[PDB]
Amino acid sequence: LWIQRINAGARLHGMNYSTFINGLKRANIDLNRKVLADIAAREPEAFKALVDASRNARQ
Amino acid sequence: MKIKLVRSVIGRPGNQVKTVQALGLRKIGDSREVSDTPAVRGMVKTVKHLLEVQE
Amino acid sequence: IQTGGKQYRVSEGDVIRVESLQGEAGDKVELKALFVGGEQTVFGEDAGKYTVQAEVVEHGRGKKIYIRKYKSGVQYRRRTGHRQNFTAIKILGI
Amino acid sequence: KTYIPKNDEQNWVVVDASGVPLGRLATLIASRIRGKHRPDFTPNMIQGDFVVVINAAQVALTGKKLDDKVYTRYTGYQGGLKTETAREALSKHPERVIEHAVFGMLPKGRQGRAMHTRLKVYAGETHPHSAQKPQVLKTQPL
RNA sequence: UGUUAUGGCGUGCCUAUUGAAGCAUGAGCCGGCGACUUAGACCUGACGUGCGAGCUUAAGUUGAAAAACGGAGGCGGAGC
RNA sequence: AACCGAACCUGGAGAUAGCUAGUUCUCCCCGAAAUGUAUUGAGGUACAGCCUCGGAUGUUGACCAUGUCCUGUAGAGCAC
RNA sequence: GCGAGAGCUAACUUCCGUAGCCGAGAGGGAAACAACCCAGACCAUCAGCUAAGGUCCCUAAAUGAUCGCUCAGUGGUUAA
RNA sequence: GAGUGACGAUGCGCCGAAAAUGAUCGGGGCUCAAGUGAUCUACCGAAGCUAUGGAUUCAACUCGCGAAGCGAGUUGUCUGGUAGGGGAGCGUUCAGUCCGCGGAGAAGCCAUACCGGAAGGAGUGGUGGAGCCGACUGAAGUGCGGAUGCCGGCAUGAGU
RNA sequence: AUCAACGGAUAAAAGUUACCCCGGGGAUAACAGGCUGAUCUCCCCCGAGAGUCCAUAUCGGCGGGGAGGUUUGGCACCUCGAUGUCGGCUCGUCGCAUCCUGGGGCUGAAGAAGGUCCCAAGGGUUGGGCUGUUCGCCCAUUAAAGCGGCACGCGAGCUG
Ligand SMILES: [Mg+2]
Ligand SMILES: [Mg+2]
Ligand SMILES: [Mg+2]
Ligand SMILES: [Mg+2]
Ligand SMILES: [Mg+2]
Ligand SMILES: [Mg+2]
Ligand SMILES: [Mg+2]
Repeated sequence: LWIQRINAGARLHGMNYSTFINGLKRANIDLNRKVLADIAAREPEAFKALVDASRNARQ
Repeated sequence: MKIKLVRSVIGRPGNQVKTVQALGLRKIGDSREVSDTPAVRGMVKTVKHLLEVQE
Repeated sequence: IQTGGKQYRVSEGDVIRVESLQGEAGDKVELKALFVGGEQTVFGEDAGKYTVQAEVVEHGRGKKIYIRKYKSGVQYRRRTGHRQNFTAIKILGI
Repeated sequence: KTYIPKNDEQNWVVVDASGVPLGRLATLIASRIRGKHRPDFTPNMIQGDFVVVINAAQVALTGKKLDDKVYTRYTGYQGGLKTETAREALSKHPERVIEHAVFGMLPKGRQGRAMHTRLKVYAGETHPHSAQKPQVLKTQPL
């Protein structure tokens, strides 16, 4: 259910689960994993920050 | 020599399960530092495919 | 979470895994992995710059569940009890 | 602990079938109908958008329209009650060609069946504005 | 706590079998009834106690709101 | 005397039943066998093999290496 | 599966040898599916990594990236 | 006025290709690859490995106690399971002993969200209307879903 | 001591049951299904030769490759606490490897009559004599008097 809500938001900012989680892995600093879906669901502004951070650590 | 059990003993011949026991490995993931002697090197060659061998 | 939380919370009394530090006070500090306590959207290690303080409230046992196991025509039936040990912590933190 | 439900939001969407290969258009519709970006994101209930389809008649099909693509409706007790149309032969009811690709990619339960009620197909262009008195945000495929 | 809607998952039980949701057996349901026991101075082993290079008594006699007596005999003690 | 290749009733009698069925509270530890020889034996049974519990011994067991002996298969060959 | 006999180099056939699993093995995969692939479940969690398998939609996760091939729906029934 | 032809090799495809209820690769659908050879990361994915808590088995290392032996106590380790073997216990009746309870309400019945690792065991209320828990030890006609099981009551077929 | 049934039951021993009985077995046969496909049915490759001449209009030696699952079997998997079994009748429906009609190509097709192959399952496919017959032979017709599946379709539908 959580994975589903994740690439639902990741795609909203032109990403996806496979890709978004890889960036958050590459930015080691991010170890969120659990409750990364609450951020995606309740706080869009805050979720963007994570999408932006993932995009960087990847490219 | 750094050894780690990456594959299960289930479905593998008796001797290969007996070797993995001699190497001191009980679970997948079990890693251990190993001796560089013909007998200890031989055991590791005998279950080569079930193990991730470093150097 | 997986023991030892994180995140911007508004000072709530949440229940987690056992903490050893008996009775009230005890006091616990948590690393923090993301926050919005001041609109600042900071995450990972840069969040480690911050640390949340929480006070131990109550030590407890969870609701009684029953471990029921069954395999057909092999006469196998198993009934055993279970209660999960916990710690309630009041968040205060920076 | 995970996030709960809000429903007082029914989003209408307009999708154009022109030149789009059936299956590929179908995927998009079937996904917006169930929940892609998903409002509350929960599967327990129907969160998807309403999908209006235009130019159903102009949908694209690869190697076989007249060949192989065969609808196979097999009627009441089979006293040879085995009826079958070709895809070119759906110059009769083109609004069904989209429908059967979309329902085909949807869950088959009680809720699933209640989902086709959100798919409104029309064979024309500027005229299908029938079920278009509410909002009608246009979404292109890819 | 009771109930409900939708979603996921999900092949009664027993028996018998290499193999049971099986279209193999049994059973309408509930209540009650219903299947490893007892005997023997029998053999052999575990555990426990009492005495210990020794250990016991049987029938019986006498007492009995109760146990004492009774060494006939039995076993260890040497084997081939 | 409403079922006669030997009537009915009561007894021997709880006949026998290598066969079918059934075999009831709980949790914890270990954990098989469908093989070998024999059997008026072949869906039965004896001994072994394999399980478990107590004891004695307590590294003899296991795998892998080195050394050493043994073998006529795969291949191959046409000397029999 | 491998090595053979019987058989028609049939059988979800039979009979030996050998390794594994099922038997007595839940969990993922193979649509479903004892056996095949992965893997051996002490209990709890609304944490994380992987295996075999997977990543259009039903259905978790790339409608990935590069160079190619095949236009038969071959892929999604075998031969001379 | 420009290349043209014959053997062969090998990749993918074509024909050869007819079966009985309705068809399909699981489906939708796919070549505007979602087919297929080679390569490369990334993610999903189990009761496998990991995190956190907790219980058990055995073992060694501490200490209680006149001694084994058994408690607790860490650390390591173990815990799929049919026949079967071994261990620890729950429950019922009867008995002996102790402690009690009861017409200001016994047993039994009924309801219940409490407790214990299980068998199980309490609290409260309701009903009942005279007997009875708890503990230690002893003894058994001692635990049922099955046996076309036995006895009894009541259902279905059916307002047929 | 041919105790030779050779680990040898008594010193001492044959049959029959459709008059049969009990305990069992789907551990095991008959029916049917299933797997297989030798046999069976059909189709295809090659081309000796038959065809005045010309292998292929028709026919196809020796040989070869498949398909089907309607035969006889093989095997023994669910069913022996029961899956009624041939033929008739009744009622149907399905496959096509088409008996008639419909469309075609080749013909050793002048025409009329045909032979053979391709496409084609919409409808149609007669009444009697003999036999329990399925079949088959016969009478008399016909556009034709197809072949096979459905537990050798159908007995809680009938016959027997
Ligand atoms: Mg039976
Ligand atoms: Mg009797
Ligand atoms: Mg061949
Ligand atoms: Mg009963
Ligand atoms: Mg048969
Ligand atoms: Mg018969
Ligand atoms: Mg019938």
